[PDB]
Amino acid sequence: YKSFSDCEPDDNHLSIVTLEEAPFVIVEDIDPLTETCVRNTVPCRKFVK
Amino acid sequence: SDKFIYATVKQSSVDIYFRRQVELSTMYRHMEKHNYESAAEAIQAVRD
Repeated sequence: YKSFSDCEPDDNHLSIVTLEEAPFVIVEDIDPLTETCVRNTVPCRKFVK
Repeated sequence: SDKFIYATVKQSSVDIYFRRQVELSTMYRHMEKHNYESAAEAIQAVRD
C-alpha cells in the first residue's frame, strides 16, 4: 500500500519466480506444529489448482 | 536411512541442541522417530 501521495514508488520489492529443483530449490509444506516456515527456508506461494 | 538408525535420550539437553541448531534441523527430523526414556534403555538397545 502506498503510504502517502508523495511516497517513493515501490522499487525495492521484487516479484521473483523460480522452479523446483532437487539440489537448488527444494519445496516442502508448512510445519503443522507451528504453522509457519522453518527458520532456514523462505515462504513462497504456489498456485495449486 | 531406515537401516541406519541413530537416537538419543528424549527430552534432554542434546535434544535442545539438535532442535535449536538450524543446519542440524534435518537431523532432528529423524530424532522424534526413535527416542528412549532413559540412557539405560538406549545403551541396552545399542548392545542388542
